Amino acid sequence: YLKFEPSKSFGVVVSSNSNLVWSGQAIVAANEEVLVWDIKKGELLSRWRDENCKFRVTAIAQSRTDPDVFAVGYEDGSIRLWDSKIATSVVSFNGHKSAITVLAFDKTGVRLASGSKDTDIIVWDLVAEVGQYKLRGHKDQVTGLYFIGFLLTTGKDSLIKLWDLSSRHCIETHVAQANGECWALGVSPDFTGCITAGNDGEITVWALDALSQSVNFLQNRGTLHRSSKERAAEVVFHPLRDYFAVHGVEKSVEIWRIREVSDVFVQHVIVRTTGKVRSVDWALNPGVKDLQLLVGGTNNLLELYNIVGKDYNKALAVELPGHRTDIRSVAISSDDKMLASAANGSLKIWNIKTQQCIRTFDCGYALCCAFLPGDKVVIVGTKEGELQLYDVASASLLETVNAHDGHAVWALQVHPDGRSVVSGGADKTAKFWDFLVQSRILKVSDDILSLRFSPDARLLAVALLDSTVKVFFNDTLKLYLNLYGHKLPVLSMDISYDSKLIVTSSADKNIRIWGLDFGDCHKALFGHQDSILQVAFIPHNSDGNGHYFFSASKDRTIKYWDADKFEQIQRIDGHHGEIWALAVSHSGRFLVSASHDKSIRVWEMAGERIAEALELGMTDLNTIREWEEARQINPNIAPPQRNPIFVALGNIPAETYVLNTLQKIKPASLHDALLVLPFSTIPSLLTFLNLFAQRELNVPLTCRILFFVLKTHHKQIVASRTMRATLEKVRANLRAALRRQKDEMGFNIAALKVVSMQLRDKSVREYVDETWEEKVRKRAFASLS
Amino acid sequence: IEELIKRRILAGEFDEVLRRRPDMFGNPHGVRRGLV
Amino acid sequence: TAPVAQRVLWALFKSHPANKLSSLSVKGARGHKSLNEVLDAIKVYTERHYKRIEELVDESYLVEYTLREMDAL
RNA sequence: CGCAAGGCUGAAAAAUUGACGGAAGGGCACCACCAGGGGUGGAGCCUGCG
RNA sequence: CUCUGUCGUGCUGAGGAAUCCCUAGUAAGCGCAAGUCAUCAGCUUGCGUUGAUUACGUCCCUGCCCUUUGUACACACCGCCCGUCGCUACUACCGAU
Repeated sequence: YLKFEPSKSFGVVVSSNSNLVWSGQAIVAANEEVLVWDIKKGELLSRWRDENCKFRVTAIAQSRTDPDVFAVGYEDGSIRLWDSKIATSVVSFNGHKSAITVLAFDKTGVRLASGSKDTDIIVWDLVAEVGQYKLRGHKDQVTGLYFIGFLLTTGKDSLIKLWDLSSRHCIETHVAQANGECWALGVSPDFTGCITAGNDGEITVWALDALSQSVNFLQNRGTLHRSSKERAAEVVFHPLRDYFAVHGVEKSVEIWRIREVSDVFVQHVIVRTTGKVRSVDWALNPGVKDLQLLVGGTNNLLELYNIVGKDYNKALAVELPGHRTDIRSVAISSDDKMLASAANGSLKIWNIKTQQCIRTFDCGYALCCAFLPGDKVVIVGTKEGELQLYDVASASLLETVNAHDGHAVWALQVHPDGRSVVSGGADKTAKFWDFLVQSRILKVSDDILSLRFSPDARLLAVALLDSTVKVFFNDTLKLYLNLYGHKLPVLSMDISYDSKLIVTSSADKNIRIWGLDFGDCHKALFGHQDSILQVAFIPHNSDGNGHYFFSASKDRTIKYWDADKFEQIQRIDGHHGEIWALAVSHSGRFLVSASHDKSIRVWEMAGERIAEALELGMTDLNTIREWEEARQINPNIAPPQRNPIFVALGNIPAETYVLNTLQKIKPASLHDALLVLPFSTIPSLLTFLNLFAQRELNVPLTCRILFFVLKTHHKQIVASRTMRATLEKVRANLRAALRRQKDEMGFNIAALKVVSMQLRDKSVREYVDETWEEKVRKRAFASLS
Repeated sequence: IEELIKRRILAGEFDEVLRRRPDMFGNPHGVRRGLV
Repeated sequence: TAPVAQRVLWALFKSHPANKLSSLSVKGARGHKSLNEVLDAIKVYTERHYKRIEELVDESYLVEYTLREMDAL
């Protein structure tokens, strides 16, 4: 019951996620690991890879005033801080809900602003490891952040927001694009200007200067427009010279110069690249007179261009350690030392033990690859209908044969003896090539999606588009049987080492196990959330497990199954794209899995409540009156130092706090709580009622609990002494408040009577005739009995 | 018996007598006795 | 919010004379939001609030009674 | 008497109305608190249940 | 059961931890009668007699039910309860075919 573990992972330079950094090293993002290359020699320096995390990394930032510390933002919402000296994560920050997308650092590097796709921007302290605060604007996702202190951000709702940081609320907003979306932000390093790139190819230009009045900081000084009308991915400024680079996700990067805003900014140069660039970045090398623009493409490459300031040359490139588009097939050697990977545009064969590429060929498209025994030559069936043949040791192309006319070779299987190969195509036929010379063909009803042989070369099995499988005999091609019951067409199949089992992977999201004597389905087992691409048995039963098989599907999963006990024994995660191909070793000890990820991998009490609030307010009143006496003596520094509950509730007055704790309780509970209150607690309540009536708020509640206090303690008040003083104060204050409120409402009702009579006088009638029958609210009021 | 209970609960049909209005005769529409 | 509505209504009546508020003519005066029904609603709710505060004052003379008893002692 | 009575087959959804909670406030209870009382449980007999 | 006499503690010992039940003609004692198409003589069900202590409050503990929508209108009072997701509509993004 031996499981599988990730041991190796390779075949990848920069992913389609954003944010390349330069340091003469290029620090880019592979899927979950952030890896740093030399650009001069193609050997990577290091990889930063964490065992606790699996989510993909999508934002990189270099700290200023201290390189060899970096901030990476992942897909789950976490941030890690790495070192380039030692490849560990010193601190981790789990603050956001989803998908960190833009990082930013302070000038001093003690403060870190991270804006997500869940639209929160959270700023982080780097000496206390506490989430400082959470700035909250922005209808949808934030696409630009910068530290000006002050913060300047821009979001996908086309708003630039200028936030303060001493008082954590926004000072300014402006709307960059009227009906579009502001997509990128670029700040001048001296904070004089900011240009924001919008959806139409329009670049808006803003000038920056360096509360009760009209505050005006950002000014739309003009609009610019670039050449290509795409959603612009980034705007990067030169840290030293007067240039910037604007690019969308396309094959052009437009470098403009800093000398109307159209007179201020002119395009210096337009750089064409071989692939769609995802993120450009700036590089300045010590001792050169140039501009080292480092582009990182979506098509799996880094390019360093030299731009002459006062044309482009493809100066440096990193393409050897990765396939450039997308791996469609893998086929690993009989000696299991090297493997071949077949991608659209290329063949690249690799060593397992060193995980470094050895040979490279160019083909048009590469559906299916498999080498011939002796591992000297390889076979590739392409989309255009042909079968190409290459060889490893001399690294060349031997032969090419138009197998089918324009119909893609969907299946290639080498004979287990090793003298023939079979190509099943997108035409109806499936052809046999003996070595290569065409020996026998097989015409069948529909397009053959996948065919495989038997390990003892006895029976063949094609798998059509008609959602069916035809198992034939190998010697003469007579129909042995056919397997049915698939709702959607069969994508793959693999049959057992003794030919007593077939697994059959379909597009209806399940795999089937057939017995291959009588072809009875053993058990249809629904095991993947999407259409299962491929299946493979481990070939050797030397280890006692030959009836186990792997299945790889579009839901980013491999699954290790047991066909004897019909049970999933392991679930293999770790791929971030739809896994297209996989293969197992001939020893079966490891397997390779090649994805849409472009990364091929190798696997081995109410009254007591108001009473304590009364006491809190009483201590607050004593501290405030002592602070009044101190500030009356001298204007020296005197802190009141009130309760942390008050400075956490927000420096409210004790009157407001005790009013809220009297307001929260329902009226019957208020009656019971004031009844349960003792006469030691009564005088504090009477002082706070004096405070309410003085600073009038909830006068009916104040009078209600005051008359309840007097009526439930009338004898004790008229026997005590200090109640005379505080009750005289509350009498004067309450009588003034009641007389003020009553006189205001009396003036209101008298004015409403006057204006109502005047409006009646306006309304009465104009004409006079014989019929004064022209000169009332009515309600309905149903009642059941 | 347990499977009978599960079938009735799932495709829920219960034989409890239901609370009827006491004035279904004179007030069959069930109007509300307030503002109209 | 009755006290804050009564206070800014007091400021409104003390600022503008009665003839302006009677000859107030605004294009959005139709049905339930015309000037008659608006001033009627304001007047009747102010009558209720005034009745409440009058009951409160009459009940609030208890404090003068208690202070008179303590003056007697 | 006629139809029912021909096996892509081989046992283990709905939703603008839905899924699950939390906090506050009520009502009730010898399956709760409070005050007491009484069984059973110790010896022997035996119905019954396992 | 009440009253009156004769003798006087003498293998001639009122049930542990737990667990359950009980608030007025109730707990508990006592006998008499019947044997009703199921059950019940190793008992069942009636019937009379004698008849207390202690609660009769509170949601503090353990829970159970329910409000936060409706179901009526005056007085009067209250004053937008909170979270994690789904579903629907629209908007733009990502990358293979």
